[PDB]
Amino acid sequence: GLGYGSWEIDPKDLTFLKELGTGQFGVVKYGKWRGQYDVAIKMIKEGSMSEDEFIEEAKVMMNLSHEKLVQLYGVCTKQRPIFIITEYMANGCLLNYLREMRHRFQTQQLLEMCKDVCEAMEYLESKQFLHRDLAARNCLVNDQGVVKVSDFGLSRYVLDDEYTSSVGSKFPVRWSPPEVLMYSKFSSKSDIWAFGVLMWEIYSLGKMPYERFTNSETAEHIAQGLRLYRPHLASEKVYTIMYSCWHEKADERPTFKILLSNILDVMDEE
Ligand SMILES: NC(=O)c1nnc2ccccc2c1N
Repeated sequence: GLGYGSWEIDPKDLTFLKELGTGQFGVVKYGKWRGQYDVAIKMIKEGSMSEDEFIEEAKVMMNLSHEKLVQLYGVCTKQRPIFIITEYMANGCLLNYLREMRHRFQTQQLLEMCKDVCEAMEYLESKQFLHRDLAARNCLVNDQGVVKVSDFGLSRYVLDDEYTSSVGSKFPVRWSPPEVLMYSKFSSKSDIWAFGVLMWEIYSLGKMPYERFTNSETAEHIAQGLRLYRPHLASEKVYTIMYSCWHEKADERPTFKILLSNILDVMDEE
């Protein structure tokens, strides 16, 4: 309506129901839009985000639509704090979900989670859109157990320098290829590397990558050509897939289309 662009949601249409959790931008709540439609409401902590830049990018993100990507519905702007309104994912963050041993996952379920993420990422790749911070902590799980990729591209708007410099205390060292660690070379192939680490997180039931090492030790390990090794729950074929994401030479790493084909092959074989 009148004072709202297509990317803008009227916060007055929101009913707040429950708190879901917190992230690096702050608190996330479950609510309803216009009394009926489930939404997640990300309340963006003051000073945490480059907001004008994010809002311009929201216009682009509005048009990214794929069943395995957490949908952006709009933004509540020109208020303090701003809200990001997204698809509601009732089972919360993938990392926490993996760590709950009650689920007693079959490896077929783990492979399906990898396929869900790979489909989202193949779509993003087809749009030349980098995630830039792919990891289990940035995947969500809905009430049907479907995994979807969340917060794609959002690291570009984070004002905390501890997160954004490869040297920073909060940079995702453990999800980064050598060329990112060494000279900040981001590309489709840094997303591919991260995807490999994510498969490792899934098959490891949410263990931290390089769990015995500091970030500094991890960077040394990786730069010296060494890698994560096979999670107990990963078959030889599944391990081959994740390991292919970690070629020292970025151009030798697969595309998400190729990874998707390889995952489907293993699903048919296993
Ligand atoms: N989109 C969602 O439904 C959602 N988004 N962000 C979260 C952060 C922490 C814990 C849970 C959630 C969550 N369920």
